Amino acid sequence: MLQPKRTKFRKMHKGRNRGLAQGTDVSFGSFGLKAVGRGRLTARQIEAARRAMTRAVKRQGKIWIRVFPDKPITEKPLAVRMGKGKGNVEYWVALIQPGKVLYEMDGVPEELAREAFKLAAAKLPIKTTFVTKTVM
Amino acid sequence: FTINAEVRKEQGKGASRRLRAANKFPAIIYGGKEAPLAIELDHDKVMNMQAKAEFYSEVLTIVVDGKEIKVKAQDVQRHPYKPKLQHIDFVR
Amino acid sequence: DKKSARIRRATRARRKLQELGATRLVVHRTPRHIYAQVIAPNGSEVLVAASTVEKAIAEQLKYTGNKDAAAAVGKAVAERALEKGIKDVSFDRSGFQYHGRVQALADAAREAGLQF
Amino acid sequence: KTIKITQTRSAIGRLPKHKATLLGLGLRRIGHTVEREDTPAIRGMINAVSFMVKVE
Amino acid sequence: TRNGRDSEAKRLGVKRFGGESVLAGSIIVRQRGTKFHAGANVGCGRDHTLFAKADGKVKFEVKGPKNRKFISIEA
RNA sequence: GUGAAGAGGGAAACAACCCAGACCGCCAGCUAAGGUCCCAAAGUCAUGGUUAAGUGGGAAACGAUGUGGGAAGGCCCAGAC
RNA sequence: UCCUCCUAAAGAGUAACGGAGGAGCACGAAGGUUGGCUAAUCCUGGUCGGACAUCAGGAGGUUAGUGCAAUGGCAUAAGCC
RNA sequence: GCUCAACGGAUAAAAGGUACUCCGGGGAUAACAGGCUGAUACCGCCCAAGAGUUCAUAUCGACGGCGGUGUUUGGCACCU
RNA sequence: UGCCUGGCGGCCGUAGCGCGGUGGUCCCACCUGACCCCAUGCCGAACUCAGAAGUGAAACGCCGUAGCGCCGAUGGUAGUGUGGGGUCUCCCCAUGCGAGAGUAGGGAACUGCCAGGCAA
Ligand SMILES: [Mg+2]
Ligand SMILES: [Mg+2]
Ligand SMILES: [Mg+2]
Ligand SMILES: [Mg+2]
Ligand SMILES: [Mg+2]
Ligand SMILES: [Mg+2]
Ligand SMILES: [Mg+2]
Ligand SMILES: [Mg+2]
Ligand SMILES: [Mg+2]
Ligand SMILES: [Mg+2]
Ligand SMILES: [Mg+2]
Ligand SMILES: [Mg+2]
Ligand SMILES: [Mg+2]
Ligand SMILES: [Mg+2]
Ligand SMILES: [Mg+2]
Ligand SMILES: [Mg+2]
Ligand SMILES: [Mg+2]
Ligand SMILES: [Mg+2]
Ligand SMILES: [Mg+2]
Ligand SMILES: [Mg+2]
Ligand SMILES: [Mg+2]
Ligand SMILES: [Mg+2]
Ligand SMILES: [Mg+2]
Ligand SMILES: [Mg+2]
Ligand SMILES: [Mg+2]
Ligand SMILES: [Mg+2]
Ligand SMILES: [Mg+2]
Ligand SMILES: [Mg+2]
Ligand SMILES: [Mg+2]
Ligand SMILES: [Mg+2]
Ligand SMILES: [Mg+2]
Ligand SMILES: [Mg+2]
Ligand SMILES: [Mg+2]
Ligand SMILES: [Mg+2]
Ligand SMILES: [Mg+2]
Ligand SMILES: [Mg+2]
Ligand SMILES: [Mg+2]
Ligand SMILES: [Mg+2]
Ligand SMILES: [Mg+2]
Ligand SMILES: [Mg+2]
Ligand SMILES: [Mg+2]
Ligand SMILES: [Mg+2]
Ligand SMILES: [Mg+2]
Ligand SMILES: [Mg+2]
Ligand SMILES: [Mg+2]
Ligand SMILES: [Mg+2]
Ligand SMILES: [Mg+2]
Ligand SMILES: [Mg+2]
Ligand SMILES: [Mg+2]
Ligand SMILES: [Mg+2]
Ligand SMILES: [Mg+2]
Ligand SMILES: [Mg+2]
Ligand SMILES: [Mg+2]
Ligand SMILES: [Mg+2]
Ligand SMILES: [Mg+2]
Ligand SMILES: [Mg+2]
Ligand SMILES: [Mg+2]
Ligand SMILES: [Mg+2]
Ligand SMILES: [Mg+2]
Ligand SMILES: [Mg+2]
Ligand SMILES: [Mg+2]
Ligand SMILES: [Mg+2]
Ligand SMILES: [Mg+2]
Ligand SMILES: [Mg+2]
Ligand SMILES: [Mg+2]
Ligand SMILES: [Mg+2]
Ligand SMILES: [Mg+2]
Ligand SMILES: [Mg+2]
Ligand SMILES: [Mg+2]
Ligand SMILES: [Mg+2]
Ligand SMILES: [Mg+2]
Ligand SMILES: [Mg+2]
Ligand SMILES: [Mg+2]
Ligand SMILES: [Mg+2]
Ligand SMILES: [Mg+2]
Ligand SMILES: [Mg+2]
Ligand SMILES: [Mg+2]
Ligand SMILES: [Mg+2]
Ligand SMILES: [Mg+2]
Ligand SMILES: [Mg+2]
Ligand SMILES: [Mg+2]
Ligand SMILES: [Mg+2]
Ligand SMILES: [Mg+2]
Repeated sequence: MLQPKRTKFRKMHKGRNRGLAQGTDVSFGSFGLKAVGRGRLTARQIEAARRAMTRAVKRQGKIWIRVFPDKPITEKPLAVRMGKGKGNVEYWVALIQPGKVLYEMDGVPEELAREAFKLAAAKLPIKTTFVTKTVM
Repeated sequence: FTINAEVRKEQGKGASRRLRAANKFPAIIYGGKEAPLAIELDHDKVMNMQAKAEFYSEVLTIVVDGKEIKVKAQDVQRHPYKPKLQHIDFVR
Repeated sequence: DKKSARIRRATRARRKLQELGATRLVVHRTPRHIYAQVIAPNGSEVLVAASTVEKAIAEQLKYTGNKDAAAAVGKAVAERALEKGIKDVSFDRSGFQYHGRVQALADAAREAGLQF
Repeated sequence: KTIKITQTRSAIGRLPKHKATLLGLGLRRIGHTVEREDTPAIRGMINAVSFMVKVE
Repeated sequence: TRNGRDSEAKRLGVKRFGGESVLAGSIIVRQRGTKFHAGANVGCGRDHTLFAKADGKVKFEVKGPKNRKFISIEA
């Protein structure tokens, strides 16, 4: 499960996931899964979607993960009142704006890429789409 | 590879949106010792034109006010998630 | 490099002295020759300047790089300074340790009449 | 050189600046056809509260 | 909780801005380190407080090698 | 900003939402928000379209020769589907 | 109780049993002023001596240092003699 | 000359019990119930790595996702 | 008047780096010694003094180069003041403002006050 190997601070502010994405161009691989919808992906969802792709495309091909969590989400325990401290860190999320390339794929047919990316797309909460590396 | 395009008169955020929501999109031509030229053109042509790999390499002749200006597509702005162009920079 | 080390050695005196708004007497020493110049409080224009490089002073003395030669400049600056109407000045030693030639220039500048 | 301004909306659920600007134009109530000398200032004041005034 | 402490705020900043006429002694900038520097007719106290040495208008300048912000006064 | 400390019209009813600030009277007219087939004041008003679910008149991932617009891309008189 | 940063929405100010750290001193030189100086960390060579003690040159240039937490600041050096 | 550090310092000098209790008040503040919410709970559904002699979807369903309900555990303290 | 040097500024990277050349007539640099003035917490290395055999090596100045750093439009994009609107965690519209990054390109500075030397 993906997680930052040591951080500056343990507990981060909530913030607001706003604006458009930056990692929009398909940089490394041939194909890729772009996020249409806005949201935030947990460390478990990314790993769950990666396994769905990696198992669909077999040993062959090459996969990237453009997203990484680096935002610790706090969760307050059950049967606990308000206040008396910020809650403990449970899981890590990557905030996803619209137009964010999540995964990229290379060394496979354009058919099998889409069929593999659907299985991953089904794991994720965000609404996604297939994209190809357009040259400039 | 013969794009046809009108000259822009209103330019900014407000005009560009009204334009972009009318099956067109703004672009610009520039290069050499001459001044730059702001250029309004149709979306559905240039969307179909970019599918070919020659578009981002070969020379294009843009028709403006009768005059055909020879240019190459230097830079381009994709719409974040929807498959559509926002803007193109034509180097001379 | 020595030059750049000597420039930063002086800078404090210069930056302190330009703040006060005083007429500074800059002195540049060299193995051969010694220079001197009274500069206006704005810091750009020169009012009086003299050196051993000048033939007016060089023709008299034997060598142009010692105490007795520096003295002769020290007189020549201060003698002119009084003709222009300068009197109250400051002494910018300019990163050169106040001991030999510059001291002989300064003492000769005091003994001539220039007030500092 | 004058211009006839007319207040066409209420000054209730508005900003203190917008309540002030109307006091600077001289508009007291809705439907008050006040006339002011045209300068770059008064046009600034009209442009500030354009939503609730009308020019003649 | 472990934490929950904070110091009282120090009221530091540019008190008199550029163009404001100030009296001989008036504080121009309260700050910690020399973020601005003391130019013409402006002092710099032990607290690095930039104060007016003479009567006149405050003038902010951008000068020197480091490109540093200086504060000057002009009569 | 509004209520508190502000009534009046609208949002069915609804301190704070939208409109607007009640000095008093009149069986006068023009407008705001919001409306105009009947309860209930005022368009079964005019032009060109869309919806066939009573959608309008609660809701997601995801599902499907539902149905309209477009802009393209695969084949013909050697007669493809 | 006092100090530092964020929260604090580009002047100041601004809460919560919000998020992280410190202080209850130290110093007759660690003050004054004058006159000087330049760092980290590597590279290569060199007795014991090795990754690292001390030396030489070269590389980098403030990653250093600042009596003490953090902030802002300092080569004119507030740094070290 | 004061960890008067409860640090604008009530005295120089001060800890507990009450189910034997009592008065003044509060729904400004809890316990029952109602309300608002739905993390949790229960009930669905979406994708399909595997099991099932072979064969994902008879019966199942990992790794993940999205809803409903107000039956649980809670949060808030709006009524009393 | 131009060509070159030296000191003192303004301007602070279009002004700074690396690489390629070049100058010693005077100037500047190293250089030549150390009763002395002074000096090293050892050392004339530094600072200092007394000099004129040498050289332009190093350092410094000047000219040429885009390898970098640096500057940088136009257009678009994000953001946002005000009045609205929505399918309201997020957007959108009218109107005003309008980045950053990136792109074309620009680009090895630019000036003042005295002094000295050479062609006048
Ligand atoms: Mg925040
Ligand atoms: Mg972001
Ligand atoms: Mg309990
Ligand atoms: Mg504009
Ligand atoms: Mg706008
Ligand atoms: Mg020397
Ligand atoms: Mg009021
Ligand atoms: Mg606790
Ligand atoms: Mg408190
Ligand atoms: Mg505070
Ligand atoms: Mg603070
Ligand atoms: Mg603060
Ligand atoms: Mg003082
Ligand atoms: Mg409002
Ligand atoms: Mg009311
Ligand atoms: Mg009402
Ligand atoms: Mg009503
Ligand atoms: Mg309604
Ligand atoms: Mg309504
Ligand atoms: Mg209602
Ligand atoms: Mg209704
Ligand atoms: Mg009613
Ligand atoms: Mg209501
Ligand atoms: Mg009234
Ligand atoms: Mg009417
Ligand atoms: Mg209406
Ligand atoms: Mg009614
Ligand atoms: Mg009726
Ligand atoms: Mg509707
Ligand atoms: Mg579907
Ligand atoms: Mg269909
Ligand atoms: Mg207090
Ligand atoms: Mg702040
Ligand atoms: Mg603010
Ligand atoms: Mg502030
Ligand atoms: Mg408060
Ligand atoms: Mg607090
Ligand atoms: Mg503490
Ligand atoms: Mg100290
Ligand atoms: Mg010193
Ligand atoms: Mg440091
Ligand atoms: Mg520190
Ligand atoms: Mg000091
Ligand atoms: Mg000191
Ligand atoms: Mg006592
Ligand atoms: Mg106490
Ligand atoms: Mg107390
Ligand atoms: Mg007590
Ligand atoms: Mg107290
Ligand atoms: Mg007390
Ligand atoms: Mg007491
Ligand atoms: Mg009892
Ligand atoms: Mg009793
Ligand atoms: Mg009793
Ligand atoms: Mg009782
Ligand atoms: Mg209550
Ligand atoms: Mg209370
Ligand atoms: Mg209970
Ligand atoms: Mg209860
Ligand atoms: Mg509910
Ligand atoms: Mg099943
Ligand atoms: Mg089971
Ligand atoms: Mg299970
Ligand atoms: Mg409350
Ligand atoms: Mg009741
Ligand atoms: Mg270098
Ligand atoms: Mg020597
Ligand atoms: Mg050379
Ligand atoms: Mg140079
Ligand atoms: Mg030349
Ligand atoms: Mg040149
Ligand atoms: Mg720039
Ligand atoms: Mg720019
Ligand atoms: Mg622009
Ligand atoms: Mg608004
Ligand atoms: Mg709004
Ligand atoms: Mg409307
Ligand atoms: Mg609808
Ligand atoms: Mg809203
Ligand atoms: Mg970008
Ligand atoms: Mg050039
Ligand atoms: Mg350059
Ligand atoms: Mg150069």
